Amino acid sequence: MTTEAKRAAKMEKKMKILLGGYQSRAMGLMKQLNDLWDQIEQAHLELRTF
Amino acid sequence: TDIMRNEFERLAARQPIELLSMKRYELPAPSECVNNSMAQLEHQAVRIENLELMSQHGCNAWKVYNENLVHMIEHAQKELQKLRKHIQDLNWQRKN
Amino acid sequence: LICSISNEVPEHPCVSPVSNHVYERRLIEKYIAENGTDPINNQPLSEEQLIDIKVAHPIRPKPPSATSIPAILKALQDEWDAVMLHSFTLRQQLQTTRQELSHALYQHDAACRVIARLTKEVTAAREALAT
Amino acid sequence: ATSIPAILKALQDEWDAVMLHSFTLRQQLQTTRQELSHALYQHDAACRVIARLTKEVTAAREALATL
Amino acid sequence: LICSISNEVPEHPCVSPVSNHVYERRLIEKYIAENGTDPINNQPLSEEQLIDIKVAHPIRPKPPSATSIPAILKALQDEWDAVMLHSFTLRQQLQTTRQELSHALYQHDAACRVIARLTKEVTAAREALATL
Amino acid sequence: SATSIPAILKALQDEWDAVMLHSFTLRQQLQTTRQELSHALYQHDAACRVIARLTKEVTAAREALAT
Repeated sequence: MTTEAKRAAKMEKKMKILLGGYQSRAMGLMKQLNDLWDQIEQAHLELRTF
Repeated sequence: TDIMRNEFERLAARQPIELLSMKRYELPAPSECVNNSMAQLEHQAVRIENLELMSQHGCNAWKVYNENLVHMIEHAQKELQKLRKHIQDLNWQRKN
Repeated sequence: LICSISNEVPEHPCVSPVSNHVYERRLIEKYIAENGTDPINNQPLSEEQLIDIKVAHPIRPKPPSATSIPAILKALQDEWDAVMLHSFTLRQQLQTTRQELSHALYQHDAACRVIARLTKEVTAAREALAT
Repeated sequence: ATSIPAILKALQDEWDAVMLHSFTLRQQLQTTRQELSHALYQHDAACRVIARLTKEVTAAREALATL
Repeated sequence: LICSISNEVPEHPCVSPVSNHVYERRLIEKYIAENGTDPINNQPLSEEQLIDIKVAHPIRPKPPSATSIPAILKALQDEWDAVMLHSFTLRQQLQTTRQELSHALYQHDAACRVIARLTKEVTAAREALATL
Repeated sequence: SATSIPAILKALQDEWDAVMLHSFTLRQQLQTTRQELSHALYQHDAACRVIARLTKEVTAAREALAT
């Protein structure tokens, strides 16, 4: 628990510093994709309307 | 049209109550605990192993997902345009 | 890039040859066994008819602050909360669409009767000017 | 029965239905919205027929009345 | 993300329905006009057989993340499938230690009978010789 | 079983909680069986040094008996 979790916290905080930035980067992209998928349907719906 | 899964899922949503998970590992107490201790050591080892594995995957992959997510996004907005162009044409036709 | 059933980002996408649409293998395999036809186009489709596709693989960065503990407790709890409160709210949205459908068709047919009533009114008023 | 690996297999099998159900529920959701949209548009379109019709009917009255 | 024929980032991806692989429309179109075939598997393919990449339909998706329920379930497979190999490292190493312990305790049990006889014989030789 | 689903959450919690200790208990036993094996190897090699001095006391005795 001491040896491993100290390594884990070091591995985590080293990853977190590099990857919390890349998480934020990823999250935004995901959100954008989701939004787009939402506009896609309204345009398909309106296409089939018109 | 599903098995037991649908009965407990619809009951969980109707009642507005999520099933309780293992609220045990985080708290614990010093001075049965020989087992609980040996659980923690193995879990910590796995975390280091997983952390190395996770870091190892995150360390090079950390951004690989982002590269893929940008290819996935642009494809949707190309469709948005293709739909935009048809409908506009239709409207113009009607107007004329 | 997504699956056309669940709204996933598939791990093993497979395309059907009757209707060009990518599904995640597990979800399309389940549909064919339930009723052997394509979900979107309702065309005859079997498990052998499917064609697996290849891509550069999808990567998710597991959070740095992760462990068996949050993944068992906090993350899995949020996933079955988010599934529960969404579909319940989605069932609420489907119920109102059918109610707001009935207010649409009634108000429509109400307008049809006004037009039919005014079509007899106008032309006879114009006819009276002719007479 | 109370092991472990098949519990995850069972968790997959019940989810497999969850996805199949959500698909058929969404199809009817959007397919009904097309009828809703086409109706509301055509309703207010057919509503403008009346506005036009009413004013012409009205013009026929004062014309004939004053004549 | 890539086109398999050229190696570029394709600006108009169209997936074929004979060899499942994302090709760039302008590149694959010329490959079909050369000969009606799929470049990878050399199976027959026409331009109508090729299909552009699309938004699924009406179900909204979200990007592939650690939260997502299916990605979380495939994660717990990795956890257990790795921990199952961790058990083999200790089951296999236990079968060497107990096998060396079995031969060690047998050599101990075969030897200590000879220590008991030499402690008898060397003291018996001292008991015999000292009396004379 | 028909089993309530919120309970199946706590089962999977308990089963991972159990397997974590069933993996832990099997590793500390491997370390102590190797540790107690190493204590036997010291006694094994220490005993065969003690036989060499006991053989000398027998060899010294066989010389004195001859005289």
